[PDB]
Amino acid sequence: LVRDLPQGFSALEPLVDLPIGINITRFQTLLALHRSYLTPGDSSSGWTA
Amino acid sequence: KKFLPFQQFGRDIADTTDAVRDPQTLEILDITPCSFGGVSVITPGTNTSN
Ligand SMILES: *[C@@H]1O[C@H](CO)[C@@H](O)[C@H](O)[C@H]1NC(C)=O
Ligand SMILES: *[C@@H]1O[C@H](CO)[C@@H](O)[C@H](O)[C@H]1NC(C)=O
Repeated sequence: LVRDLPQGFSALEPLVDLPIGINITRFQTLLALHRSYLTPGDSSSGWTA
Repeated sequence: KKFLPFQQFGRDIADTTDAVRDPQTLEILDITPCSFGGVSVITPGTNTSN
């Protein structure tokens, strides 16, 4: 029942260290398309707006 | 003590490592300094006795 970031403290344990050795300046987020790009529904085709 | 999967060493209040994880086995064991203390010597007086 909290829309935004909750109030509290949770520590982030390390997950992984990649020796990628590359240069990073920008990033993007990958999303899952449940609806159809060919035929967009009027509503409810996606996930609750 | 329980070590998180990324954790290897342990510490207390100084640089010396209190606990440690073996490389060969995941088990962790703590370290304590080899015994030390001041040897104070008592005597009743060399005049009185040896
Ligand atoms: C990374 O690329 C930027 C250009 O987008 C450049 O200015 C920067 O020097 C590069 N850094 C490294 C470590 O290659
Ligand atoms: C030890 O002390 C006594 C006095 O208490 C003295 O008479 C005696 O000569 C002393 N002995 C030595 C070896 O110093």
